[PDB]
Formats: sequence, C-alpha cells, structure tokens
Amino acid sequence: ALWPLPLSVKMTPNLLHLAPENFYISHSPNSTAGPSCTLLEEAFRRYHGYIFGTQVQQLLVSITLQSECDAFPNISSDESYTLLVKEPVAVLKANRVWGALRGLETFSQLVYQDSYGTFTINESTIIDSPRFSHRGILIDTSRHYLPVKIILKTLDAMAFNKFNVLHWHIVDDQSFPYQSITFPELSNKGSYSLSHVYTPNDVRMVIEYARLRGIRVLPEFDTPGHTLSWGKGQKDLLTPCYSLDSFGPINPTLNTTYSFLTTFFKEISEVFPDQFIHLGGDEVEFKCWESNPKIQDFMRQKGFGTDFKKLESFYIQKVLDIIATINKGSIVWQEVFDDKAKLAPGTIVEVWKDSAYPEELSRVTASGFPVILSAPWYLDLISYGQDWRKYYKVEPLDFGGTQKQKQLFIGGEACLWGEYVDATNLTPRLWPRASAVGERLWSSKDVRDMDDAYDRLTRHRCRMVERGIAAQPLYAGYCN
Amino acid sequence: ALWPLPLSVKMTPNLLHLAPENFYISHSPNSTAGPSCTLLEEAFRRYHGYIFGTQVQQLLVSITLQSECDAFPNISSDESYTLLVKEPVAVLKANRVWGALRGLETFSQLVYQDSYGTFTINESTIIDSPRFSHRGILIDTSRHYLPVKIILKTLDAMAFNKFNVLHWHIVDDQSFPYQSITFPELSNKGSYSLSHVYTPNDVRMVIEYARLRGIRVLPEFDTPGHTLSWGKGQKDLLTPCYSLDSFGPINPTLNTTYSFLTTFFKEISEVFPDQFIHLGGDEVEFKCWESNPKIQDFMRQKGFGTDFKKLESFYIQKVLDIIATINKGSIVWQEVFDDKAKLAPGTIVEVWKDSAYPEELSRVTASGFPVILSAPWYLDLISYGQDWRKYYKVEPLDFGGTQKQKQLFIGGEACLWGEYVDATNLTPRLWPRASAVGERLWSSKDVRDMDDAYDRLTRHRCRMVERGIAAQPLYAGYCN
Ligand SMILES: *[C@@H]1O[C@H](CO)[C@@H](O[C@@H]2O[C@H](CO)[C@@H](O)[C@H](O)[C@H]2NC(C)=O)[C@H](O)[C@H]1NC(C)=O
Ligand SMILES: *[C@@H]1O[C@H](CO)[C@@H](O[C@@H]2O[C@H](CO)[C@@H](O)[C@H](O)[C@H]2NC(C)=O)[C@H](O)[C@H]1NC(C)=O
Ligand SMILES: CC(=O)N[C@H]1NC[C@H](CO)[C@H](O)[C@@H]1O
Ligand SMILES: CC(=O)N[C@H]1NC[C@H](CO)[C@H](O)[C@@H]1O
Repeated sequence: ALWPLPLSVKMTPNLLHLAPENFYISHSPNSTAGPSCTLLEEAFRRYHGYIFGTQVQQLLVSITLQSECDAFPNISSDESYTLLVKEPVAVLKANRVWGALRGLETFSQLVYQDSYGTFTINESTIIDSPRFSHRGILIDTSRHYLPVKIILKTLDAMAFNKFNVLHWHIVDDQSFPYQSITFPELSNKGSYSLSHVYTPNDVRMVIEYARLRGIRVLPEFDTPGHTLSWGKGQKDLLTPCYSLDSFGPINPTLNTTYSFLTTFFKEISEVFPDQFIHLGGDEVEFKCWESNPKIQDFMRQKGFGTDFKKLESFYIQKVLDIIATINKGSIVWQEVFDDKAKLAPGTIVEVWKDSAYPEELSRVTASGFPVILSAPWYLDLISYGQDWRKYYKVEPLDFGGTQKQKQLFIGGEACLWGEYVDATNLTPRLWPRASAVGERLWSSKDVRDMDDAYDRLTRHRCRMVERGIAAQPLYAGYCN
Repeated sequence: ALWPLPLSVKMTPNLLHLAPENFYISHSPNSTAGPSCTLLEEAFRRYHGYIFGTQVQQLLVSITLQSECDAFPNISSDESYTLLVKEPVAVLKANRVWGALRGLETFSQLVYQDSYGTFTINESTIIDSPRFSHRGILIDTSRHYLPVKIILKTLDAMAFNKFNVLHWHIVDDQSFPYQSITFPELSNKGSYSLSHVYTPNDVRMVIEYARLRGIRVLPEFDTPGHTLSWGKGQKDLLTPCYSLDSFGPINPTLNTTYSFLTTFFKEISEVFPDQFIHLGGDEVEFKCWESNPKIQDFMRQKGFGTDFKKLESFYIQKVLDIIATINKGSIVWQEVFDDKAKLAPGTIVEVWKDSAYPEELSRVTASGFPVILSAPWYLDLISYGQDWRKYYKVEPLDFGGTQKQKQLFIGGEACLWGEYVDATNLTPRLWPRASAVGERLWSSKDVRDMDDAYDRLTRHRCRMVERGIAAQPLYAGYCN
C-alpha cells in the first residue's frame, strides 16, 4: 500500500513484528545528525504516532553527508534514500535530512496490523528518489481566506504524498491578507476583515512547519494584473479606468510604482527564505491601459505604438530586475513568456493554459528556460467521477523536444484556485485527487497500471482519513 | 436575508429590539397546542438558540386547528402560516404544527445583529405556504455508509431550507446496512461490516428526529435491480448469471421471492410510518435473465416471448400489489412506467432521466399519475462553477399539458447519489446547491431574479455555516 510507489521495492515473505512501547526510531552512531537535529527528532516522534496510533526493535536513521538539518530545502535538495527493513534493527539511510523525511513516510506505509491487531512489516529493501524535484500544490488565500490550521493540515497531507512545494497564491483581486510590515495599509485596507490576515508570526509558522516536512514555501505576489485589493492601501498604484470597471492593473508608467515594488519585494526577500518568488504575470487586461490618456502618452514616448504587450513586457522586466538585484530567482506564468518579455536565464516559466500545452512546453524549453507544468492539473475544475485517473494518466514529458529540452522540465503543480474553495471544502476537494499528481511527479514514468493505482490509492486515501485528513472517496466502498 | 423567499413579505422601517434572556417563545392562550406538545417545545428551545447563539418581548405561537403534534407529516400536511412581527408581542399563527415549524425558521431569518451587536428585527407581516408539497433530498447510504450523525445534520440543514422529505436510498448493490429484524442475515452478510449498519433504534432515531422538524422519511428498498447485496443473506433470491457478472437482478419466477418480499415489506410497513414506500425499479439489466434457462422456460410459460420488459412488469406488479395489500402507497422510478407496467391509480412516478424529461412529465401526467421531478437536480453530477444557478433556473411546470396534468405534479427531489460521496464530503457537496432546489420548490414561480437570489443565498449559506452546517461557498468572499 505504497503511495507514491517507490522507484525500487523488493520484499521477502518473512514477516516481522513491532511492539509500540519497545520500538524506537533513533540516530545511527555514524550519522551526521544527532539529538540537536530538531527536524529529525520531531519527525521521529510524529512517525512513531502514525505507525502505531522476528522483532524489529529499532529503526536507525543514518544521514551520510552534511545533514542540512537547520537549512531550508531548495530545488536541488537531495531527497534520495534507501530503507532496509530487517531484524532486529531496520536502517534508513539518506544523503541528507530531506531523504530521511521521505523514507520515514515510506516506512510508515509498510507497517500494518494483521487480522488480530498484530503490528507487522515484511522484510524488504527500498531504493527511492523522485522523478522531478518541483512537486507543488497551489493554494489560493485571496479568493477565500484560509485559516492557518487548514494550511498546516494541507502541509501534513503534502508530506504523506511526498509533495515538496507549497505555492502560496497569497494575494489577488478580492483580498490582501498578507500583513506587510513596511506597508501596513495593504492588509489594513485590503483584507476581507482584520481577522482575515496572515501576521508575520502566521507566515513564519507556516514556513517553519513546512520546513520540518521538507516543504518549500513559494510565495506568489501576482502583478500587474490580479491586484485590485492592493489599491485599497497603496494609493496611485492601480490604473484608474475611464469608463469598463473602476480600477485596472498596476500603473507601469510611474516611478512610485517601481519604488513601491522595490521596497515591497525587498521585504518579501527577507520574509520568505525560498530562492524563488513567483511574480505572476497572468491575465493582464489592457482595456484600462488603452483607455487611459497618461498611459497613451507614455506609450508613444518610447514607441510601443498600440502594442500593450510591450508595456506589460516593460513592466515585468523591471520587476524581474528588482528580484535579481535582491539575489532571488523568479517564476512567471506563461503569458510573460508568450507576450515576448525578455527573461534572464534561470527564469522559470509555469505553463498553465490547457490549450496546446505540449507545444508551449517545447517553445519554453527550446528558448532555454526551466519549465513547470500545471495545465492539466487544475484541481479547482471539478467534474463527475474518477477524474483522478485523468490527472494520473498525464505523461508530462510527452512534448516535442531534445533531451536537453526535457532536462529543463523540473516538475509540476496541482492547482487549487479559490473562487469556489474555502475551509468547508478544501481538503476533500484536494485529496486524493492531488495524490494522482504526486505519484506522476515522484514515481517512474512507467508506473501507470490503472488497476494497481486504484488498489493502492483507495488504501492510501483510507490512511489519510486515519491521520485526520478528510480525503474524499475514489468510488463506492469503506475504510477499516 | 430570507431563504426560501416567503410568498408575501411586507416590512416597515420600524426597528424593534430583542433581549436574549428576556425573549420567550410560548403558546398563545387560544392555541390547540400546549406544553404537552413535545414537537413545539423542542422547536421553541432550538430556535431560541439559533436566534441568539421598541422591544419584542415574546413570540406567541397559535395553532388554529387540531395541531397534529403527535402525528407524522404526510403529503397533504398543511405547512401554511402567517407571522406578525410587532411590539411587544409577535405572533406566529398556523393551522397545524407543520406551519409553525416553517414559521419559526422564517422568524429566525428575520432577526439580525446591527453593527454594535444589538439584536434587531423589522416590524413585518409574512404570509407563506409552499408551491409544492413534496420537497425532497435523496441520500444514498449503500454506496457509502453514512453515520447516523451526518444524517441528523442533513435533517437540520433540510429544516433550515424548508425541505420536508428525506428519500433514504438505504440499500443498493454495494451494501445492505438496513438491519432487518425478520431477516437478520440481510445485514449480517450484506453490510460493509457489522459497524456499518442501521439498527432498529438508529432508524427510529432518524424517523423521530425528522418528525420533530416536519420531515417525512421516505424509505427506498430498490428491486429487482440494484440488489446484489441482498443476495449475500437471502439465498436463491438473485438470478445466477450464466457467463457477464456472477449474479443479476432478483429472480421473479420463484414463489420464494414473493414470499420473501411479502414478509420483508410487511416489516417495512411497520418500521417506516410514512404512507409511501419507494420500490425503485430503475436500471434493471435483462442479460442475466436472458442467459438463464429456467427464466427462459418461465418466459414461454405465459407468452412473454423475448420481451423482458413484460417480466419486469410482471415482477413490479406483484410488488405493487404487496404494498397495496399492506395499505401503503408506492413510488417508482420512471422505468417502471416507461416499460409499460400496469400501475394502480395513486402510484407516484419519479422522473429522473435527463433525456426529454418534460416530455416524460407530460406522458406520466396524461396517464393520470402523480409525478415527482428529480432529473435536472442530480447533485452528485458536480461541475465547475456556479451550478446552483442552473438548478435554480429550472421551472418544473414547463412541460406540455393541461391544468389537470399540472396539478398531478406534486414536487421534486435533489438527489445526492453515493458513488463518490461519504461523510468527508457530503455536506459541502449538498449545501448550498440543494438550497437552489429548495427555493424553486417552496417559493412562487415568478421568484427568479438571479442577482437577488445570489444576494440572499450567500447570506443564507453563511447562516448555515454559523449553525454548524459546512455549506460551501457560492463564489469569492467571506462570512461575518
Ligand atoms: C509479505 O509477507 C507475507 C507473508 O509471507 C506474504 O504473503 C503471502 O505470500 C505467500 C507466498 O508468497 C502465500 O502463501 C500467502 O498466502 C500470502 N499471505 C499470507 C496470509 O501469508 C506477502 O506476499 C509478502 N509481501 C510481499 C509483496 O512480498
Ligand atoms: C427595516 O428597517 C430599517 C430601518 O428603518 C430600514 O432601513 C433603512 O431604510 C431607510 C428608509 O427606507 C433609509 O433611510 C436607511 O438608510 C436604511 N438603513 C438604515 C441604516 O436605517 C430597512 O429598509 C427596513 N427593511 C425593509 C426591507 O423594510
Ligand atoms: C494562472 C491562473 O491560473 N490565473 C487564473 N486563471 C483561472 C483560475 C481559475 O481556474 C484562477 O482564476 C486564476 O487566478
Ligand atoms: C434512479 C437512479 O438514478 N439510478 C441510478 N442512476 C445513476 C446514479 C448516479 O448518477 C446512481 O447510480 C443511481 O443508482
């Protein structure tokens, strides 16, 4: 009942037992980590609880290289491990802490209770490492505020599924819950209410809780579109519309805009330790810019004519430069690439439009840019039946291109946009549909047997329910 | 913020206040009901909690006719009431207890807290009665078992929405959780497990909890198809298949079948006090009957040829006769009608197939039968976005027919089939999508303004959340 299915699993028929109050998870004497390693100590304790809730007496955890116990994970973090289940001492070996975390999850999925309640595990050898290094979940806390507790629950479910990136789409048009220290008015005026806000301490808590599970927190502060809430607190930032709505995208002709964004993103570079910041750039509406006389004047001032993609490009290039100056990397939705913005090498492009996405993947990678796929995994787009199968059947590298282009494909994300999602329905909608994407992103390309996937996923889903994650059914049946 | 919108609402600008520990709901001196009326006493207490959780000091409740306080509701129950909100004593007047229950819900929807927390209500006069008398929710406890507590929660949400029928699709192919007293093996062998069973006391609890809210419990024991679980405990009931699956529909050639069904339905007539029993009759598969030599012999014995609709008709007519003999009424899915079964006058037909349903409604009613519509309200068939609007826009009487035929349309049901639904996701999936159907079935035909519906429904949904029903969002926003 392994999910995702490990790269290599070899088992024997020899059954071994475990005794809950005489089973300890501890550091191997040769490990680079010890009791000082909070991340491993906390993992040992919570996995002991998950496991239980001829005798294998102990699980020894050996970290081989500098452990990275006090660091934040990044795109290059080594999540490989091996697990040797035998008596009297099983061994989990990993280059780094990140792999040991993954291996503790796998170990917990191997232990089961027989018909008489006896805790049991098969002698086995597992070798495992992920197919892709970027394995994300997008949550949207603007369309609806999500209490910190459900973000923490989502992070727990992510760990059970070996997801390693929380793409936090923190702000958008409808609300601005991010409490900024340098700009207090953004949240004071842009939040749904003063109790629908993420304080600096809420953000640190999420980041740290994520870190303890090997999960990166990727912040998205989408501009120049998707910024209506920003205008409440930052005066003169948005373009006033002459006519359809009242305010449009951020005004890219003003120096106060770039001055504001410089101070703002500098704060973000300090709050969020991840190497990458997602700058957004999706669905920018030009009508408001088109209808504005001052923008029209700016357009002719540098020969952009009536091509507002050049103005969007001009804007996004200035933001990308601000990010590079503060030594962070940038991620961008595909529109930025499609509208001909000049992107510096290393800029990641997230391909989200479902129309000819394989052809988009070829173009991005042929231009030399790293790419992330979310297009066929828009989990907010619900439908009747077993749609997990359609997410599962995606083979992300089925696009035209050389091996060099295929090496630029670094992973993907399951996206849960928030228009129709809040605390009442997030979890059942997310899980186990996102588990399908999790396996496609972790396991080998040839892991695609549908019957076996259904068998393992129904049990994995029951395991999620047992651990307090209200994952919905795949089909008729029951748990226990 | 009324939902469903009452027939007639007239308000003044005069605001009146309420004091939580000096506001009592009590029986008017002329009422036919008093302290002995458990149904009203319990309603007074729970509505006091819902309300609070120049002064109107008291809400007097006057029942005009024999109250029916100790009875079960039926299709003809009078749910009309008037509500006069004034100082110092507001008055709720109703012919029967059923209307007072509806009026207590409406009264609770009129009370609100101003910006300073002051409990407030407008002086007003409401006259109200339902457009249709059958307003149902179908739950499916076979595809997944539902704990009694979530059935009780569903009944609470039903009351908030003025639904009055719980269509309990209790058994089906996948499991038989109904614990039968006369046939203990049905559940012992057919349930998912022994802890996934509705005991006689569970069933009484549901029925009584429903009664206290003016809700009828309509049991469905679907035959001859949808009976795989029945065969585990009742040997020789199902037809053995020669070849696609193992067992097919109930065997209608054996006297042991009708003997079993006679004893079985007699027990059902005693357990479920509602006048109607839903006999099902949907999706009967003939291949198994076609492949069976003994059935083939029976087919030629009375000249049915190769027309298995005649065998289905023969079977269903014998069951309908068993129900009539025990003095209950029958409800049947449309297939029974479409396949030319001879139905006695009074048999209700439930139109569920989405293909040309208006033409089905004309045929059924032209044949003189009462009809219930569920076709466009299959809430298990989820999709992206505001699908509440499509359920809301249905005008059920838009079919061809005379006024006599239109008087045979007695109501409808929102159906939540269970293939993909259990305790983890039932409530958010059900509510507030079912609220759309609730208004269409309660309120006037001309109540269709979409903007006003969205305004009242987002607030009604927030009210459901406040009362512990985890109803999902309609769109971006927040509650409180
Ligand atoms: C883990 O160990 C068990 C017990 O040996 C394996 O189970 C059985 O396999 C044997 C022979 O392969 C059969 O004779 C038994 O009927 C199986 N079950 C029982 C009750 O012992 C199981 O296959 C092992 N897991 C794997 C995948 O290697
Ligand atoms: C219930 O009473 C209130 C208070 O009188 C009504 O509210 C206002 O309507 C008056 C005139 O119609 C306006 O001057 C106010 O601006 C409104 N609000 C406030 C703050 O008083 C309300 O309309 C009444 N409800 C209905 C539908 O009759
Ligand atoms: C990058 C992106 O996806 N932008 C938007 N596109 C549609 C989504 C709903 O499916 C959300 O509205 C989201 O904000
Ligand atoms: C009357 C009826 O609806 N029969 C079936 N039809 C399809 C449903 C799923 O949408 C359920 O399987 C249900 O049992």
